[PDB]
Amino acid sequence: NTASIAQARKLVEQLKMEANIDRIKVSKAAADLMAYCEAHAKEDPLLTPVPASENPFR
Amino acid sequence: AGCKNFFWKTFTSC
Amino acid sequence: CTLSAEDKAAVERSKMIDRNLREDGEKAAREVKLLLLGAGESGKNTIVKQMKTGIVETHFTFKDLHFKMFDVGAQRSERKKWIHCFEGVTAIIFCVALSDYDLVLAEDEEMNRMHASMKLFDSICNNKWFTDTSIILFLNKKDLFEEKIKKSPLTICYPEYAGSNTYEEAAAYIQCQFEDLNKRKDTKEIYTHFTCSTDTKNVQFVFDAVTDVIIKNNLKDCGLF
Amino acid sequence: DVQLVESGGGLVQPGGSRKLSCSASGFAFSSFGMHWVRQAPEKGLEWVAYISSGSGTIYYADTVKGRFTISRDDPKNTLFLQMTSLRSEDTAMYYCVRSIYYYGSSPFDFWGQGTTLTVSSGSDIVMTQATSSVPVTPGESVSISCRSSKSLLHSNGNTYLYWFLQRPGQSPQLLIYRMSNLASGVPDRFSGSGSGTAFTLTISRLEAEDVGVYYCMQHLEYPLTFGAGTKLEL
Amino acid sequence: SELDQLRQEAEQLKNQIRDARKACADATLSQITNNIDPVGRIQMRTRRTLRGHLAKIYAMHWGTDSRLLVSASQDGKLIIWDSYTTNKVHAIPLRSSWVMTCAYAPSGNYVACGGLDNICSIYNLKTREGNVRVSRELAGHTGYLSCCRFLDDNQIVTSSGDTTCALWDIETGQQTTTFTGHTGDVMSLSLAPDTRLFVSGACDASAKLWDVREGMCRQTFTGHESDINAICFFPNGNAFATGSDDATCRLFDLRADQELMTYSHDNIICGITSVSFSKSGRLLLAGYDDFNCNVWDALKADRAGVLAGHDNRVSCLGVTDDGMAVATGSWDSFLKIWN
Amino acid sequence: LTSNAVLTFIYFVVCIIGLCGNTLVIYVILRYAKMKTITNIYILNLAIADELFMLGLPFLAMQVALVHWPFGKAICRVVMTVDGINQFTSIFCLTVMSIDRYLAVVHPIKSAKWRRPRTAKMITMAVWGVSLLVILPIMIYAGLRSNQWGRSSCTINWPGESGAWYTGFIIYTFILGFLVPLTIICLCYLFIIIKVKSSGIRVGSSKRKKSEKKVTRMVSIVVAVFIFCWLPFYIFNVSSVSMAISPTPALKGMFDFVVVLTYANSCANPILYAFLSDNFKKSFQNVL
Repeated sequence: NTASIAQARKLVEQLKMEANIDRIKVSKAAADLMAYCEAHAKEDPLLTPVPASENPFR
Repeated sequence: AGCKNFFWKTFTSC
Repeated sequence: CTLSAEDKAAVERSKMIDRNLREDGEKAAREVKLLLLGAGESGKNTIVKQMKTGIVETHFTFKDLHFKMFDVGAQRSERKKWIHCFEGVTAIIFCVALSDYDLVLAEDEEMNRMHASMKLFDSICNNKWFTDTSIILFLNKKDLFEEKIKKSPLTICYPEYAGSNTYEEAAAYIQCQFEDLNKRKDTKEIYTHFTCSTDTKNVQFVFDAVTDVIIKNNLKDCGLF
Repeated sequence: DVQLVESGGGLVQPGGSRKLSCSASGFAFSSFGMHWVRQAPEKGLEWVAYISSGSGTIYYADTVKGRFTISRDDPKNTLFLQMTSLRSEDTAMYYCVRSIYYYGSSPFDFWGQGTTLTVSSGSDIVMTQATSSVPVTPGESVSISCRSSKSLLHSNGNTYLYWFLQRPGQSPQLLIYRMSNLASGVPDRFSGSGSGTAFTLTISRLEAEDVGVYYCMQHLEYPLTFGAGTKLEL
Repeated sequence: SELDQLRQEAEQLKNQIRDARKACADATLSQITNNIDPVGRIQMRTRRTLRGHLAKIYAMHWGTDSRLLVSASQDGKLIIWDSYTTNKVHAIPLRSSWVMTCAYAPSGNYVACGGLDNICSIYNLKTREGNVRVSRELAGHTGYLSCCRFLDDNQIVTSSGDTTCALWDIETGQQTTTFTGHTGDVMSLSLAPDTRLFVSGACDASAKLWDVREGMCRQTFTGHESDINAICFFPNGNAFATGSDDATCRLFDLRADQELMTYSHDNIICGITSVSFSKSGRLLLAGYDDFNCNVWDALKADRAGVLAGHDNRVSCLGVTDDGMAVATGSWDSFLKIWN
Repeated sequence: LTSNAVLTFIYFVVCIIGLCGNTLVIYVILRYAKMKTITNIYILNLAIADELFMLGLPFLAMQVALVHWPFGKAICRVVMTVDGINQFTSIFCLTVMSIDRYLAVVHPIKSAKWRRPRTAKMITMAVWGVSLLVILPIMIYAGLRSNQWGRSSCTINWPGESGAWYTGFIIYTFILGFLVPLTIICLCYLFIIIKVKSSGIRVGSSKRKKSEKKVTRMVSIVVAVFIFCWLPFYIFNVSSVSMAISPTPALKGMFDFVVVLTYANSCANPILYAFLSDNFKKSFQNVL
């Protein structure tokens, strides 16, 4: 069937478009994740529990 | 007040 | 008591909602839920017409009993992703056509229709969500089977068959081979019917099977059985 | 659309008995609470009675207990006010008010057209609107102040104060329902603010359609009280 | 035969992509995070136990105000809860009782549900007649609808078991964009904070990154060995976590186009139904089939706590937008709020 | 005497085993997985009755040990009253369970409307109330009774010299606590058996032998246990009312064992209603 050729062309086009993507090193991504987690550590009520006065759930 | 000997779940006497 | 007027009114509204939820719960708990299956299109439409997109539901009442039936046909997706939604059904209705032991699915030129039905039955009856769910087995088109058995033997579908090429023995052999696939004999029962009867007898069989299943469930819950 | 047509009024001799009917058409009558508010010709809003959804909770004002009975007919979508031992102080125009109650609800959001009744021959929260008439030119901001004799800031954080507008020869409508929240269908020009026992309603960019009498109401605890009313002129 | 030529070209491009991914990994996340303080032990206590459902609860969604809930059960009813007071705001009856997803509009005006009925139903919460109606019934899917999320009051995105994700326009009731490329049933959706991208999770053990206004797949993420059941972005929009049936959670990076960390334990042999990050992105909450939830360390890959208390399978999770509470729904017809 | 040593031990071990069985049963039902079915409510009420009855048991073990009763009069009235209130509610709860099983089996359609948790709670409150009401003569006329040697007996001090009071009370309790409940139980279980057989034949199901055999064994065990535990007490009491018996140590041990039988049936009750039920065993295995 001729539909297989169209499907293969679609797949190779998608793979070609996904192959040319700018990539940053994993160390930079890890540093960014650590920076975000450290910059908002005090604003997380689960990791840092809030006192019983400010807890909406008693 | 009857002089009973064997009644409900107890041995009375006389 | 530490509540505003609007808070008390909201509590009253929530209580009314709770009462309506309960009333719906006891109204829906006395409904028989049946799950109708079948390979391809064997007798599903015929039986639905007899007792008349995605999921299709049909409602009917028989002797002060509301029957809730579900057709999962045309749900061409992965079965193990939504089969647990029907974990609490009362019984499963299975339809098998007797006039397909000489047929081919036309998608696989070698596979038999009867063997495909047997494989699907094995998959459903031994599913882990249906450990204690009874199966009502419907065997359709017995007249077609009777008028086709004299020209084609059953040995083509079951090469190990060594009986007389007559209607009754072959039907009994097919029923026994379907009932022997049950690997949970200690916890479920299979009810079998030959349903090529134009009269209103199949719904009577369904009623009897559901009554028996309800009795067994009540006995197990109480502890007698 | 939503409608509440009242009937049953007229001229009645003292000591008699009448029944007022409030027919509901256009909404779910079972899920809505109902009030009765009367307005004597002295331009004052006075609460009368209240019946909740399911007829579970019934409230009356202190001046109508033992004389007025309130009931509803859910299948017929009708509200009744059975009146007994009528006096000359019951001469008023009675309104049928729709109310719902949940989180984020807007009670007192609809008022009926009302019926006219004529008779021939405390721990309550008190609010006062010190201004009775404020002459004003269109295009300028207007401030209306209503103060309370008890703090409305409940411990849950909500402030239960409401605002109403009554155009000449019409039915009252809702503007602000908890001190800050605009009603549905009103312009953004109306803004409310306040805290404790001081409340202000600001009318920025005033137009000729906003002329009327403004009322402040509490819903902290029954009976629900109103204010004397500030009238904007010109 | 051009079939062999194009297959070889696709395989070669896959090798090039794999080589680019491998040459981009110089240090692991476990090799960078090992020199920070541990998270400690997280003791979360149940504060609320929402009651009223009489069947298995399949999905829930928090409100934007972090106060209201919506829950869907096989009873065929949607209940809106006031979590602070355990009150019931609405009880919405459904035409089809086989609901398997729900969503709450960011503006608090609409509630969506869908399931085996092939139809996504939009419900109007705030009406002048006092009840809850159906605004639009969005038809067009050919398989069970597994997830639905709101972009705004007018746009919704849905995933279905027909290997297709769709973007709808509620006002006209039509499908604006069709997302194709999944070879299996799409199970989970999660929307980006900027509401420009979203990821899908299917039964082919893959996750794809989509563009909402372009209808184009950007990147494909693999590494799982079983069916992906849950997915959720990291709060900043540059990473996400995936749950699967192989008793393992992952962590992927959108910028490095690679897998960051693997969450797995020897005593865990049950599948994962729901995942959710905390507000800070440090805790990864995961709901398992062993009737309890495990709180993970998103940077150290160490278990921090266990949230037990459910008598059956945990189906749906949820963290409030302010990070105060976590809500767990189970097959035992109960919701629990934890702090 | 050796009888006190060999019989107080029997009373105490019966009390201990009844208490342990009932407290384990109530622990398994209480807020573990149960409180979802009507049968669980009934089993819980029966467990309350059996437990209270077993706490009431050991008081008269000292009376049979040493002849007199050193606990005073108020404790005498309390232990009699608790006893009546426990015994009769146990019998009546057995009857109510039999009726519920009948309604659930022979009439699965019509009786399913009336089988609701609210109805179950109302029936349990009503049965506790009727047990409290039926025990009024003991509540009123019980007490102590002294003799020449300076001993007592925690018995019923009936008014008047006429022995018709003993006859009336024994016939009343015999009828209302043996004949009606046993007849109701037997009729319900026989009808259940007939319904099971008829429904099995009607469809043509297999495994008919197993289900009928198991149901018949259940019925036989329950009724036989009830009869064997409850009947000798009534023969001996009726004989004592009718004839005139002379006290002998053999008759002493006979009376003590005949009395202990009643408590034995109360203890055997959890084993037959929860520890052998196929639905309770899954929760028991979850526990252990």
